[PDB]
Amino acid sequence: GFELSKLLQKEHQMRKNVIKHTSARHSRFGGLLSIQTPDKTRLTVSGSQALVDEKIALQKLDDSKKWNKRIIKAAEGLPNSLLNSQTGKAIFFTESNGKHFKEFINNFIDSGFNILLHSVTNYFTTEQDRMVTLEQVEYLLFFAWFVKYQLLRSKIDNSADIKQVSEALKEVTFILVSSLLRSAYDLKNWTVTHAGMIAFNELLNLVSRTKAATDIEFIVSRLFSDERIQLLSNLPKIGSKYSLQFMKSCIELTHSVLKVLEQYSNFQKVQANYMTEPVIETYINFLERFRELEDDSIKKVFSFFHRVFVQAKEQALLFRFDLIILLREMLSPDGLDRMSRSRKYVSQFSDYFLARLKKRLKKSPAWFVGLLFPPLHNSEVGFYQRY
Amino acid sequence: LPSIQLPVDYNNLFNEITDFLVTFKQGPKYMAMLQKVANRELNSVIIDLDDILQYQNEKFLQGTQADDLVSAIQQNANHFTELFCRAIDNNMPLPTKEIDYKDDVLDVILNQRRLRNERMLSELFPPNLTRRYFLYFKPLSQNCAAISSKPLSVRQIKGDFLGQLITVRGIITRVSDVKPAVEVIAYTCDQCGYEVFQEVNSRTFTPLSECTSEECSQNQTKGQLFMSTRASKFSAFQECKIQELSQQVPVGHIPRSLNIHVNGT
Amino acid sequence: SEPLRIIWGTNVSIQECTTNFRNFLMSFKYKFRKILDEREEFINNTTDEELYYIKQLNEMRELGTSNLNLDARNLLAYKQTEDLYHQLLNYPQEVISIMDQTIKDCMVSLIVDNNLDYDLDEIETKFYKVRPYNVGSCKGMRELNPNDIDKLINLKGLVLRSTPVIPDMKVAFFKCNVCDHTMAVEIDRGVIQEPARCERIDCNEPNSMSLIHNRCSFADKQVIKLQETPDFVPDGQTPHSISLCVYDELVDSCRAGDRIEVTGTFRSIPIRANSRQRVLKSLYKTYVDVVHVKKVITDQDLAKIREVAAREDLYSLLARSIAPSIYELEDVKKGILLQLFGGTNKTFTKGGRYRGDINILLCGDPSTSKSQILQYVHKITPRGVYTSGKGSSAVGLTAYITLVLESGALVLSDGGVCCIDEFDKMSDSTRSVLHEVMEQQTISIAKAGIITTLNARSSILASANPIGSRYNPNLPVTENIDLPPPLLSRFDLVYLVLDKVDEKNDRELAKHLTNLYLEDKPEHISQDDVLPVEFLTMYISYAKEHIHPIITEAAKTELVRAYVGMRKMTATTRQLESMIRLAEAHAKMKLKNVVELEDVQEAVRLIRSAIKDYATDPKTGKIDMNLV
Amino acid sequence: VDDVTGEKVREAFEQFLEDFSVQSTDTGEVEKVYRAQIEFMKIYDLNTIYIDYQHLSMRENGALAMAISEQYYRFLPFLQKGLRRVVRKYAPELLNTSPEQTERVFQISFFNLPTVHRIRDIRSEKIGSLLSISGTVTRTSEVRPELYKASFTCDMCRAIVDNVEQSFKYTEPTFCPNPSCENRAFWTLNVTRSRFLDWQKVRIQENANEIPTGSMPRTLDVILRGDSVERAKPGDRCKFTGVEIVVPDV
DNA sequence: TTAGAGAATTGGAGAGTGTGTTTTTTTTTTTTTTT
DNA sequence: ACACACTCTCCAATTCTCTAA
Ligand SMILES: Nc1ncnc2c1ncn2[C@@H]1O[C@H](COP(=O)(O)OP(=O)(O)NP(=O)(O)O)[C@@H](O)[C@H]1O
Ligand SMILES: [Mg+2]
Ligand SMILES: [Zn+2]
Ligand SMILES: [Zn+2]
Ligand SMILES: [Zn+2]
Repeated sequence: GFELSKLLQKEHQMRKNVIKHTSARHSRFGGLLSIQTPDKTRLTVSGSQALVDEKIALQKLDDSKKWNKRIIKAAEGLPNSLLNSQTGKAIFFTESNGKHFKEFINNFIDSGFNILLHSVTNYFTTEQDRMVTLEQVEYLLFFAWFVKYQLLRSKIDNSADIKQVSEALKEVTFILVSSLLRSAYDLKNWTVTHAGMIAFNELLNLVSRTKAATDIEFIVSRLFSDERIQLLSNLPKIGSKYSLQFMKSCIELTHSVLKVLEQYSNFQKVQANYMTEPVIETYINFLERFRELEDDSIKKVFSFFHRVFVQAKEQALLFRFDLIILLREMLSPDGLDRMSRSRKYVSQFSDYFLARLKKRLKKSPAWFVGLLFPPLHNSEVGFYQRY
Repeated sequence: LPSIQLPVDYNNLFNEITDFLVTFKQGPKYMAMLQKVANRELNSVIIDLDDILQYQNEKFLQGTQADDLVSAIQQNANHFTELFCRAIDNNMPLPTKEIDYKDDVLDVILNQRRLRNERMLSELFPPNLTRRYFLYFKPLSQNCAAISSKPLSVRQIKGDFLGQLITVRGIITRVSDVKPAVEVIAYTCDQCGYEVFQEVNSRTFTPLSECTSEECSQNQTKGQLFMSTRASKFSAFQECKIQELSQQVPVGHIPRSLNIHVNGT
Repeated sequence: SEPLRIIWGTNVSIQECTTNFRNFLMSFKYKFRKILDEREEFINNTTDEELYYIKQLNEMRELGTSNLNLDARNLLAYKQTEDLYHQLLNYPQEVISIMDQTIKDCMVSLIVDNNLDYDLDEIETKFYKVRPYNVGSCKGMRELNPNDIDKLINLKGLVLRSTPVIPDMKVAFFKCNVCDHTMAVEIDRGVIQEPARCERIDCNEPNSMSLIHNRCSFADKQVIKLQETPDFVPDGQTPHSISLCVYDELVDSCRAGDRIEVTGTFRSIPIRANSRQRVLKSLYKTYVDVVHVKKVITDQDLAKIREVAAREDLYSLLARSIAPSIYELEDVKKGILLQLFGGTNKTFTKGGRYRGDINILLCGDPSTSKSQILQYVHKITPRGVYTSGKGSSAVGLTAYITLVLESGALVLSDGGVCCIDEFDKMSDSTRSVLHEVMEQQTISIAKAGIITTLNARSSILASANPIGSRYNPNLPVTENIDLPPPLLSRFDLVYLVLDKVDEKNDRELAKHLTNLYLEDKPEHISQDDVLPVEFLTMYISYAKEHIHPIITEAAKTELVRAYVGMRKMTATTRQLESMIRLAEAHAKMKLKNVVELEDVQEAVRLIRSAIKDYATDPKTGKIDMNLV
Repeated sequence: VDDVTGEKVREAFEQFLEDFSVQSTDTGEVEKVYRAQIEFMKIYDLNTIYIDYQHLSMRENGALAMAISEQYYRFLPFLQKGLRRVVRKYAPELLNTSPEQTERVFQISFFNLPTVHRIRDIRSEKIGSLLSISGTVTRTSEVRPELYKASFTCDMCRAIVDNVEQSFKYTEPTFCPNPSCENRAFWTLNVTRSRFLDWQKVRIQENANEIPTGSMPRTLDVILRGDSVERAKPGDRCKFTGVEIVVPDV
């Protein structure tokens, strides 16, 4: 009941948002408005609120226009799971059922997990060539769930321990998850690529747990041979085309990957490998659907933008116009809540962004035309363009 | 499909009209009225046919032939309201006194539209939209006299008289209260910011719903049209009914009646 | 420099209007209006310097109310808004919206600047509206012309009827059939802007949204029928009527028979030829879109009322002031005054309710000025009707089946005074209707498809002439009056007025009437000291509202003694109740809370005086004319 | 897309039905009256449940009562879903109405609301809310069957459509479900498989003693459904409760 | 890594076809013939 | 015959893919 009342407060806030765009007097009372541009050309818009609010008038003017550009669209042949559904939607339990299910999987983890994974993983190394898509996706989404659950339970309480899931780290299983991701990526089978992405994310998270406590550094050094850096750097670039879940998986994997190599102390070589146009394209394409996303993913995105803009000082990437629209949409009274933690990050970013943009634009007025288009790759002018 | 000859050419009568408006006197009579119209002091012009008969007689006595305009406008009265209006618009003098022109919405709208055309270049609208006056004919004096001077009872108005100018005697039975009637309707296009007009004559009409303007079309701007009262033109309307005197009804018959329409002042 | 907002087709800039009205709203003080008024001498320096509208806005905040009155003449007093007055009349729709958004912003600015405790969210949620009035000269209903369209108008008239409240949609609600995405959409210009495709990114499908009726948002609309007042009708014609559209706050304000003055935009619209197609007719409908309605307190008023009530000559002062130009007839005036005040309304938990209203009958010779007095009573009362005997049917006097029921004269006159003239001309069939309404103050109906009872708290003032058309002294009084006993018993006071010849009376009457013709528009009046009509109305209204007398033991003894004296000898049970009611009415007129011996004796005296009892032969019932 | 408020209201109303836990009329012992009422319904095969608004007002600081009061039309299906689970838990014999037996259409009812309005007080701002009204009955209609859920079969091919929803007008499918056939015409309503409800119209007018000065009484039309049809009688005085709605021009 | 040549998928312009439209009280004011 | 509802058809706009510099 308490959380229901709080949710009703949120409903009242949405109702308030609708009221702030609602006229007082009725729908046939309305007059007419004319707006004159520079060069003395005039437009026409109706409605009473347009008389007072120029922002609403400008938005309403463009909203009447008919056309929208038609749009491009990755997975089939498998029942519903995390791979192709929005998992921000729980399934609901009785109190007895909740405790009974918790008891079952807790006893399973404390009793059966390591022995089961050892047997099934030393099966599949001898049988990888003969596999079918079901068994790959099954293995990769059993791994992930149980490793993640044990990490959260030991985050909560000291009675649990991480040794219960420790069979995942030993070398054979690491090779097998790597091989599945490899073979799936090469043949362009994107569903198994997604599932392998999720599993490899959980392996890296578990490694970052155990290093915060011998062989694990050896496993890290073998996990980050140059070939794997090429693959893991390649991955976010292709994500621009695909469904929303794919891009989110890419983002979270990228965050974990870069953080582990931060705590390795090579680093400057690796980070420069990541920073270029198509990754930024994926990041902006993902970020503009913020109304569907969690509070945490936006923190991850703006962590990456802080890394690009402030630390690496590769400022030229973000001077592109569709980002400037997004900050208006997300920062306005329209979008992100006035008191959510996101607004702190967003405003603190936008201030510095516009400061540096002011400096750049006054130093070289050519960037006014630059802001519309991608950067220019010519040798003789491009170097001064980027800096 | 077929065609015929007729004894009347309207060019000659138009020339006679424009001479009559600028020459006749009892300065000339009607130029004073048109000056008052230009000054926004006067709303209606009443044409006397006695003046036209006098003008014809005087022109004849000066030794020149002239068309009998009086019978011409009695025979086919409807067409000549347009000819006189065009002549008045052509010959209208400029104002004598300041007017405070900015009170007129139509002036602002047409000035801005002309400026839009001027910038673009770096009939426009129907002439009825800017006629600030009304016009009526007054029949011949019987003591100078023609059918228009001789009253008819409501029974004597046969089907021969359709189109002519006549006089009727009788008692009024009922009168309606005033309500507006459209003459020219105005619209606004939302996307391209351009205005269009429509003229109404029949008892009913279909409003416009697509901006067919060539500039709007060539930009492929399939905008929406909306009606506006603030730049439309109305005119007052009233309907009545007249009925023959009871002491003129023949024996055994029921009295008859006619419908009358009234516009303007 | 920058793009500007312009009212369509005007070259009027909204910025100037907004700033000017803000300055006027936040700096006007009432002294300026008195500068425009006739004298600076009127000015109260202490009060008139105050910021009037800031005071009003503080009151609006702290009383939790949403609407602000504004008489337009204040716009002319303040120099910066002299031109805004004309722009208001010429462009109401835009200007009123500008004023609304100005008022709401000012209300927010007060709390944030003065840093008060009030919830900002609450004020942001509310709507605030201005309601201009006293715009200018009233306009005849028939004289509105097509050049007045979309300009502000002022009308006077009388209310005929009101339709029930109509729901009017304001916001639409859509829901996706396949994916259950929902959207709320704004209604403007009467057209629902339905989406082409479902706007969810992964469910971009055509024809996929659908409307849900009962989750929309609506608003109240009502239509009122206003009739032309008789003052303006052309010669030899019948009055016309016009229709008013009214919304939200003002919906249920007005009833049938009300007399009002309104202010609103005069609109016109097309109408379709048929419901199938977009074909419109050339003639346009017209109506009025009201924004304000007016009906046609202070400690100083209470001081004046209490001071006047202390005068010794109060009873004669009030009586002679209801009809100043009428000569003498003092007792008739006193009785009519006591009718105006009325008794006290009594209701029990069981045993019923007892009327406070008084019924009066005036009967006598012709030329005695009865109808002139009825004119005064018709115009003084807040609510009431005047009618004639030959003009009234049984249905028209009470209620009318039309399947809907409709009100008659006695129902429209509820809580007022109903004047009936030429009472002796209407038939026994029509007069039989008045028994139930006079006795019970209710109207029972039982006809095909309708059966109900209605309340009628109506006072009757009647006028008649005797049988034979001049009073015959050779017949008894009851035979001269000739009304049947069941109806004559229901009147509280019955007056005989007689055209007796007397040179002393005749010289005074002739001098009185001839003096009115010594001036073109006379200033002359019958008496030196009379109260103005407005203040007299204030006195009567306040005394009706606030004062409620009760009987005293001494009054009980006098009432029993007086009733037994008149009864023992014909007096009936109704004489007692009418005496009590008259004594109550007398008590209110002095602003007393108790009915006393003096009031009872005055009521007895007036009853004896009205019907000329002292001159009546006690046995034969004839009146000795010599004693008059 | 899913409404979180509906689910939370559903599974809070669930808890209210479970554990309102008022003490006995005579002793300090928890009685759990609504579970007992469900048992009573099981004993007598009833189909309606009565709830006291005062009991709901004191529950969980009154937020649930506010949500039910101000947005009844939104939340009524979720309350039905909440009650169905509890009746399944404690009395599964009531879920069904030999061959297979169709489901029981439960009805929730409320009483003892804070205040009673007049017919003259109905205003469009209150559309969709929970209210109570009183007046005198003047007319009643005969009981008629209303179509509640429909089922159709194609003429050109052997295919069936089921569980079509009606609202205010008689409504029919949009496509032939079998892709081997494209015919949209010639549907027929299967009276056996479809489900109906009882429906009655009654008409009321204001109480005579309440009419204001110089006015005349207004009227209203009221809909009765289920086990409450033919309860009203012409000429009687009655008190109603429900939600006011808005009906289109069909 | 750019770009240009060829193939496949989709949108809606717009042309065509068929269709629908005019058109026994019950209550209440008034004149008239009948007992 | 005059506005509408609905169906059918063709053509070119668009994105995707492969090849070579
Ligand atoms: N005492 C009087 N004071 C003033 N005017 C009087 C007085 N007595 C008579 N008149 C005049 O005489 C006329 C009386 O008109 P009226 O009001 O019809 O009297 P009435 O009582 O209605 N007679 P009637 O209508 O025949 O029954 C008016 O013109 C009065 O002004
Ligand atoms: Mg009189
Ligand atoms: Zn256009
Ligand atoms: Zn959808
Ligand atoms: Zn089929």
